[PDB]
Amino acid sequence: TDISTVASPLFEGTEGCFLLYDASTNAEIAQFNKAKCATQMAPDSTFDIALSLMAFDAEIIDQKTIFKWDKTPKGMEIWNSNHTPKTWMQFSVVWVSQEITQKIGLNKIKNYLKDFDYGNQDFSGDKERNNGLTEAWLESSLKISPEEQIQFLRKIINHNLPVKNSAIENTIENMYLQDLDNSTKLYGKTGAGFTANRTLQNGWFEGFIISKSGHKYVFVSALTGNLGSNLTSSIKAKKNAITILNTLNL
Ligand SMILES: *C(=O)[C@@H](NC(=O)c1c(-c2ccccc2)noc1C)[C@@H]1N[C@@H](C(=O)O)C(C)(C)S1
Repeated sequence: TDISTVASPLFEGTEGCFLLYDASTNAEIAQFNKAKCATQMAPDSTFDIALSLMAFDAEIIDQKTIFKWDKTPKGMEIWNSNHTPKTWMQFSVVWVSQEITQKIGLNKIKNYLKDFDYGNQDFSGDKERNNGLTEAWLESSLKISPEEQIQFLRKIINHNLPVKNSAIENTIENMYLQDLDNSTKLYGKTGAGFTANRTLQNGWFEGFIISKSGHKYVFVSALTGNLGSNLTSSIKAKKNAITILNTLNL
C-alpha cells in the first residue's frame, strides 16, 4: 500500500501525506508518509464538514437556507455574495462558518466535538484574544491529524455519529465535486492557512470516493511547506489527490 513511487514527486518541496481507506472495511488502500499522517495540525476550512453536520443536526439550516451577505468585503471576491449550504461548502465561505458557530454557541460546539471525538478538541482560540468561537479552527488551537480525519470521515459515511442521518447525507451531498476519469465520484473539501507566527502553509483536501465497483472510500491529502506568500497548499493537496486517485483501480 506504499504509493511513494507516485506520490513523492507530487509532494516534493513539502512535507506531505496521503491516505486512502475503504470506508466499509477500514482497509488501508494507499499511504504516503505515515509520520506526517500522524501529526496534528489545524483543520482550517475542513472543519466546515463538522460544522455542516452540527448545523443541519441542530436544525439551524436546511438546503434552502440563504446566508445573507452584509455587503462588506470579506477578503475574496467569491465570498462577497449571498450563499447556500452548498456554495458555503464549495467555496469555504469563512463568514458563513462564523455565522454558524455564533448561532450554535461554544458549549454546544464543544459537546459536538466530544461526540465526534474530534482531534484535540481545543476550541479556546488564540492566546489572549478570546476569539475561539469564530477562529479556533483556523490556524489556531484546534488540531487534528490526517489519520484522525480519515476516521472522522469514515464515521460520517457509515452513520456512526450521534446526529441526524439527513445531516450526514446533506453534508456529503454538498461536498460532491465531480466524477474522476473512471467514473468514480469525488466528494471533497479543501482547507488551507499559514502557520501562526511562521511563513509555512498547510493544506488539506479530503473526502469520499464512491466507485462504480460498489466500494466507498475515504481519503486525506495534506501537506505543510514553504510555498511562498500565495496560499496554494490546498490547490496542491487537491491536485495531488486527484492525480493519485486516478492512477488507482477502486
Ligand atoms: C479555509 O481553509 C479558508 N481559508 C482561509 O480562510 C485562509 C486564508 C485565505 C487565503 C486567501 C483568500 C482568503 C482566505 N488565509 O488563511 C486562512 C486560514 C478558505 N478555504 C481555503 C481553501 O483551501 O478551502 C481558501 C484558501 C479557499 S479560503
